Amino acid sequence: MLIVPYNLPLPGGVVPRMLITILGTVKPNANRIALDFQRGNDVAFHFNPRFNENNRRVIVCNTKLDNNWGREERQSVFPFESGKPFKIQVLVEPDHFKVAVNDAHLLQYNHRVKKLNEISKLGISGDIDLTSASYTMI
Ligand SMILES: CO[C@@H]1O[C@H](CO)[C@H](O)[C@H](OC(=O)c2ccc(C)cc2)[C@@H]1OC(=O)c1ccc(Cl)cc1[N+](=O)[O-]
Ligand SMILES: [Cl-]
Ligand SMILES: [Cl-]
Repeated sequence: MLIVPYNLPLPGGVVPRMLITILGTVKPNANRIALDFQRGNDVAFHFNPRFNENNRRVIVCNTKLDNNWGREERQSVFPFESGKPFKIQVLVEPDHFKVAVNDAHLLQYNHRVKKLNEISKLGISGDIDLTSASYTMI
């Protein structure tokens, strides 16, 4: 397993047609997972499965600019399960990030950070055993 939290450099930032694939297994009794696509200290796209927010499972998505979180976008479809292997695929499209989990479309997140080629790192954190993290151009 890779060491979490894990930084995946994205050389030259992201660009449409770039596919990021994360393979891992959720720990037992998980509380949270996070993917943070970063532009220096800013978070262009925060993808945050929460296993217990007032006894509900929810994925929260947001952007952090100058240390300030913005308006959350929330998804009640929740494909993750404590103890089970998952695949997250993040495809950069021209107007949004498109996210699929276990080969099923989950959500899309409109680009708030516009300088895509400056989103140069992906942080992977939370209650997972991380198997692999990679990218390819499709
Ligand atoms: C309002 O709360 C914030 O919302 C943001 C999204 O809008 C982030 O998700 C923040 O989290 C972190 O930036 C962050 C959190 C932990 C670390 C180890 C590093 C960074 C934080 O979320 C929680 O604290 C939170 C609030 C309620 C619940 Cl139930 C779960 C979470 N959470 O997953 O941390
Ligand atoms: Cl590692
Ligand atoms: Cl920008």
